Amino acid sequence: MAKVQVNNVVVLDNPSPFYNPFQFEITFECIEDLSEDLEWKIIYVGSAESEEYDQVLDSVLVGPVPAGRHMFVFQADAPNPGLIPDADAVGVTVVLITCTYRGQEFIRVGYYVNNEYTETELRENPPVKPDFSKLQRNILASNPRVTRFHINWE
Amino acid sequence: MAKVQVNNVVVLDNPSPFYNPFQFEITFECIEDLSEDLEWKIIYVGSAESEEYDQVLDSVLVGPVPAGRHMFVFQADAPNPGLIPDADAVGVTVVLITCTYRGQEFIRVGYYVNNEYTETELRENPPVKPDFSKLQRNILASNPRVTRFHINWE
Amino acid sequence: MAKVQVNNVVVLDNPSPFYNPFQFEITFECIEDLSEDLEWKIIYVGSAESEEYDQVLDSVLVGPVPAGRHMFVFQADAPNPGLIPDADAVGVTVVLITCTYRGQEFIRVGYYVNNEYTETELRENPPVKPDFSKLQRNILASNPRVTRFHINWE
Amino acid sequence: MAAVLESLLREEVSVAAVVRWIARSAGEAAALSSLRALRKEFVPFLLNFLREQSSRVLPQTDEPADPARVSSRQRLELVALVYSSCIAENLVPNLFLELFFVFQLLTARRMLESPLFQSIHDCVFFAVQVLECHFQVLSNLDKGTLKLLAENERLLCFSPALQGRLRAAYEGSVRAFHTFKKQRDVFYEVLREWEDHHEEPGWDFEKGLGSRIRAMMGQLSAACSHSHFVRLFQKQLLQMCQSKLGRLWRLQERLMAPQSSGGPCPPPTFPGCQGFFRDFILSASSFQFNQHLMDSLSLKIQELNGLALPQHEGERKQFAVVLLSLRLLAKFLGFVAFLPYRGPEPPPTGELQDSILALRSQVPPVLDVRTLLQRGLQARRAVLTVPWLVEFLSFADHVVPLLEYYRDIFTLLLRLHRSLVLSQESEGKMCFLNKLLLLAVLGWLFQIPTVPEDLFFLEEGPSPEHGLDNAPVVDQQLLYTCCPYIGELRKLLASWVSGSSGRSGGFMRKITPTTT
Amino acid sequence: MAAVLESLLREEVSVAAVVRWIAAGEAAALSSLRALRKEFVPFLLNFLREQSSRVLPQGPSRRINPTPVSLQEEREMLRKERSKQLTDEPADPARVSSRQRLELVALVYSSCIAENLVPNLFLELFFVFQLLTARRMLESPLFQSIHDCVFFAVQVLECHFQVLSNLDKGTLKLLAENERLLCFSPALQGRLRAAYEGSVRAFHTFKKQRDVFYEVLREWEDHHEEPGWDFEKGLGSRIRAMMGQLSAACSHSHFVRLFQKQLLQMCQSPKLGRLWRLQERLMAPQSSGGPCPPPTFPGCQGFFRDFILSASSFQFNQHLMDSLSLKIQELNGLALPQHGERKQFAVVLLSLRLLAKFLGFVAFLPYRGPEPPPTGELQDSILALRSQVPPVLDVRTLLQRGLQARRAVLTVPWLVEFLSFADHVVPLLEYYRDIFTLLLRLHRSLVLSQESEGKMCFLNKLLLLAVLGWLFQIPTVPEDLFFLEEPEHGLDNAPVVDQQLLYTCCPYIGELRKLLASWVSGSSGRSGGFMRKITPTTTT
Repeated sequence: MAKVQVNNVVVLDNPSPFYNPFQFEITFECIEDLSEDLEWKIIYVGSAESEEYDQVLDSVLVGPVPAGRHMFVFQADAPNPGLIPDADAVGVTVVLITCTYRGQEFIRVGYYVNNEYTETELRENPPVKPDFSKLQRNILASNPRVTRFHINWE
Repeated sequence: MAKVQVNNVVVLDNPSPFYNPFQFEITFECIEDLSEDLEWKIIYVGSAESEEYDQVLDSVLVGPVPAGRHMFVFQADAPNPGLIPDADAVGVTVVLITCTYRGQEFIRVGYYVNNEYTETELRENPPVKPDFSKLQRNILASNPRVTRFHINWE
Repeated sequence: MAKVQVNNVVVLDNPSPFYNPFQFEITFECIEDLSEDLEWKIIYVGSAESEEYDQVLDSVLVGPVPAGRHMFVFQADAPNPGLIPDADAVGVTVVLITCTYRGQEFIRVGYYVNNEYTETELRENPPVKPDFSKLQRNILASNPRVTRFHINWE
Repeated sequence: MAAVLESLLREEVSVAAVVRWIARSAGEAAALSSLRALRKEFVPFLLNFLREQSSRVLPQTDEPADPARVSSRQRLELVALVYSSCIAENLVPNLFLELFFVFQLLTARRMLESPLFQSIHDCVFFAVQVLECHFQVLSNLDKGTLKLLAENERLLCFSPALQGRLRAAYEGSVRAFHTFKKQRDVFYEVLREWEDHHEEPGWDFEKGLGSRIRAMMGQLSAACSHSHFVRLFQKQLLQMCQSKLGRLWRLQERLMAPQSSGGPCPPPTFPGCQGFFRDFILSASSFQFNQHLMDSLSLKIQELNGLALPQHEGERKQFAVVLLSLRLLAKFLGFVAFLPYRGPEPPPTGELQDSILALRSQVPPVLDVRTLLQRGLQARRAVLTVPWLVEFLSFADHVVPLLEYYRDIFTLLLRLHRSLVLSQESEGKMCFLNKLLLLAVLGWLFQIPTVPEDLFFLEEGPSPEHGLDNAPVVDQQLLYTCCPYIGELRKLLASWVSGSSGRSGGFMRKITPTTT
Repeated sequence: MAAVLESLLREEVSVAAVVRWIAAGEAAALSSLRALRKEFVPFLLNFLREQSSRVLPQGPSRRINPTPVSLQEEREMLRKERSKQLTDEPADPARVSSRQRLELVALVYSSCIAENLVPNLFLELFFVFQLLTARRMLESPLFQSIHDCVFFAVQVLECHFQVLSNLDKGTLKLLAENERLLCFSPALQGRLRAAYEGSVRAFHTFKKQRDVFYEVLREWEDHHEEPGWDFEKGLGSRIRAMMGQLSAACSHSHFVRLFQKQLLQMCQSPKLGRLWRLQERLMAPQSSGGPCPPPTFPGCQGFFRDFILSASSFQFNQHLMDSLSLKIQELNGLALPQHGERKQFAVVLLSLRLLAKFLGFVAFLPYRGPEPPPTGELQDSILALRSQVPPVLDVRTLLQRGLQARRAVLTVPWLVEFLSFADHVVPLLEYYRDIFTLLLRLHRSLVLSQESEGKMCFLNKLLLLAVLGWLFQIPTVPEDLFFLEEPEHGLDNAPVVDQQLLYTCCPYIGELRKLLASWVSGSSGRSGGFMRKITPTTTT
């Protein structure tokens, strides 16, 4: 029986242009006090082909947690457009948010990312190479995929 | 009557060290739709001896606002320690949040910020030069100050 | 599970002389309506050496039994002194109460009975011929005895 | 219906000839062989015919019996001889159930070529005639039955020799954690509460103890210390369930009598103190607890069956204790093990049956009974092992007889039954009491509705040391304790004279109850 | 323990001699260390992992969009209040500290790996790939630099072509594209390049019970992916009531039949080309559980585990336990024809593994305790109390019959997985020891370098070795078992095993690709050092 569970996650700043940093709001419930600091990660899958184009955004630690429920807001920087292959630079992809405790991952949440040209002529026929000044990022918050793992806590 | 009403301002990530960015969760009101962008700024007071030490941290622009109870999270960077006077770096100072519409402001909000050393041996006899590497920032969110104006809304 | 449960049995007119008739008030509850009429029986134990000295005082057949709790009063005649041997005439005896459904006993109720002379001299020096005209019978209502069995009610 | 009965009644063949023909495997044999198709059907046809005839007589101004008023003599004598010779060669499964039927015939009161038993005198004469051939079995009953049977006047009227013989026979007479302690304290508290309040009217076990027990089990499962709890449970059950001042106990024994109308062959039921644990186990509903209990009980049963009892020829009392403990443990193990499959529906014949047999036959049984029975029987010691084995099978469901594994055990038991001769002592080299106990316990097994009734009839044919067999270890007290239904013959005898004077009977006097 | 290592280091004996000894003066010299033969392999392994610990890891005009659901006046008050308060280095061969000792150690390691003395092959390969994947910071300690580590890893990895040529496209692509191996062995990288371009009667109430059961499942698969969902809290009431009704109606057989049929039907299997590959990322296993993850129920198999854990009735478990045993017994003896293309083998194997998993999980549930028996004198009592009850399935006889008539590939997988969910005391019993020693004997004989002995396909040997190497690292099984313990042509010959089946049987194999992708994703020293800390906000 897991102790810490997420109760609601709400995405902020959507839709928005490509260069805006990511915003999230996470609340979670706790049964009994935790001994060590928590850890969170955000992973952006640059290319749908394989995992060689993964860009890590940021990783933070959460202070000591007493019993009860808490809320906080997570912020991370924009991804580097230079490392993304030009084939995957338009279409759909996946953004991963994961949590680790005592060096063990125990819950993963992911979203579908919609990257499309705002100008309809570029959406009907896009340019030969990207223009990141005209792209817009959309996150499908209506269908969040989650998966939880059983780990050791004591 | 004021078309835009500030309901509540919530202070996040407190207490925190100096370099932690400002995180204010604010909910505002709109009686009717607004046809132009709302500009928000965060102003840090530098010194009580003179007004030349005040700094501007960040500003944001808010998209079209229909009538409702919309909310967004304001994020601002930490003040630069290079311009704050030494006699004012150690002590307690004020931060200000204002709103502007069409180049004229209608509300001013001010919070009180305490820059207090954490460790007691440094608290008793602080050194001559303020040490931002270990100092702490505390925000007294329980006692805010409010001021309201009449503005040419039409 | 048993469809019929006996709630409480209350002793009437205690003590009383030997010739006084036996009296009982029977409280029982039935969960569902039965298909046959219930029958009751009482047996007096003349002696502990053999079952040949039992008297069948009376037997009654209750009318149709719907669901719910039911109460009724039992009336029966006194035992005949002639059939009782003198050795067990004065001492301790037991009276039994049994109820049968489909001719199957499922609850047996027992009560201790102590017969003793009222007069002091008769108590100290009883005569050779046990005089039943001066004997008082008492019922120890403090210690009822009940025993149940598993039967095929359907 | 068979043609043999009227043929023998009309003086064709000897009774001994038909008894040898039925028991084994010049023109008399050829005449008998012409009716070979009815050989198997003779015994139940005769038993049903005799039962149906008594319906006129049996209770479904008094006239004393008279030996000179019989309707006929020859037919009754032949029928009685046939009946006696059927018991003498063991053609019937349960001798004491047949003794109850003749005793019932002995106390008739009121109301083929020709129907028999047209008068009370004929029935009484029949009952007297058949009883005369079984002096040996009656002579080893209890003292009270000898009292009652030696004073009746019917035997004196019809046979003074029998009365004299019975009268003369009278003179023969005698690591764990901390929470386990809290759980055991709660368990002892619950035991004390039941010991005190279980007798008062209105008590319901489930409503009064259906909450604390489940919580105790849940916390025990969380702590994972079932072994100690099971050991304590078994020790407590074994210690407690087994066991002028001569008047109080005798009188109180009336108030703990078994069901009156259930005799002579009643279904099994836990009496007295043993009934407490049944509801505990039923309301526990725990998977781990049941598994640990089965393991512990199986190990305990197997360990005790191999005791090497010393013998001498002083006295020894350990035999009764070990036998009773084995019986109790086997009964509880059998009750627990076959709990899931106790379904109230027999399996209809057809292709659908084979699927059930295939599905239920690939799992081994919880205790290897067959090898234990085979190994024990080879080295005498049958009296020590048969009773608890009989108790174990008594709780099985309907499928078990249809299975292949247990048919060998049933065939072995049937082969053993036919060897249990009572008269033929010169070759048995066995004591009478052991024979009487084994015959009574085997004869009770075939009466349960679960076992098919026809298994006893439809069988073509069933076919060395100094051990515990020869010693007269069984006592009359032990025989009566392990065979509680034997004493109902005395209860029937007692009712003969009790309901004589106060014969009211009718006028049922209906009474209507009241309700709020 | 280190005497043999010192002797081999200072050129006293030959590697082949000690290899043959473990598996005329040289024999006499080696016989002087007779008592230390059994401890050589674990000591060498531990010494290797210890020396690796020096290098391997320890263990303003912004715009927003809304989301629907003079400064002189303040100076006086502020004054009053204040008064009141008052770069990565390249690798090349030339900076190596030594060559002879490193070459000897690498050769010994490779010889030990090739002859199958180590417990697990893939664990050692993952350790070689870790030693190949580091970048920063006896007579004498080893590994003063990254060069030394890279040279050692490349020397060992040179002699294992055959295993490296049988994985999927991705790992071969990244291994042939590697930027470091070009400095140490161009021939090996050309070889793996050519390989890459070379690879291509019932009651009426049963209807109500079935309808309720179908309604229950329609609640799970459409709401088990929303955050905050709980199984027992949301469904712990209806299931118990339905199961009690079933027990009252004494109709467990039909419900068990339906349950087994549904479990077998659903749990197998219910631009598209890009969507299918993209979806694989979200369903990935634990990112830190490898290379020996504990048994788990991924995918749709987890629903039944929680269902059983929630029901907890006596009657249901017995019926399920019997039915699964019957289905397993029936399916083992199917006579699969051998000769076009055959596919039924995959279905049979995937069914058998799942059935064995579920039976093993149900059967051992009561005994799965937390602790071993601490002593050797009290333990025999529990051993005696436990060993008497016969097992639910005659597994030893089934294995013995299977191996006697070839059929090796069709029996070992599901049998090996069945023992996975055992409790902690099983290995101490008398019965299962024979099964374990038979498995040891089977594992020893399989050698990848010999093919003339018999006729077994290479992929079959690889699958058998990989499966057998995962059982012995389960925490329940004690580690000392490995070291202290010391005809017809048929199914085992035909090439029935494909790459897809091998990768589906052992998902942990693919973690080698993850370690290669981690190297190239880390194209610079991004955001190293101290990291931001945030204090949580609490509400009441």
